[PDB]
Amino acid sequence: DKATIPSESPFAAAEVADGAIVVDIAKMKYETPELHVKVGDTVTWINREAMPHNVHFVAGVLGEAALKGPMMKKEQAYSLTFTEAGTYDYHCTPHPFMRGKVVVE
Repeated sequence: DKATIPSESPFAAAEVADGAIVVDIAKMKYETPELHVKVGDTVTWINREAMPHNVHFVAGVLGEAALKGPMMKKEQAYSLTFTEAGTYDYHCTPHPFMRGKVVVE
């Protein structure tokens, strides 16, 4: 797999790590749709709105299986540590018009 998951469950926005690379989700959009990060970095998405959202990577992108992350309620967060360079597209499972990518370099 090309990503590690620190927490399987969503956690509170207050519990996000100090040096965290945060992508906010608000107004039915990932606020930074193209994020450039380097190998070994942890990206944390935080849902800032009441409608639940997640990140979903289809099969073969971060691993053999799809990684359909947990639904994040308002002010919940979810992290992924990227371990291999490449371009990783993702969408929100209930709202597939929400699309973004992480470019790990």
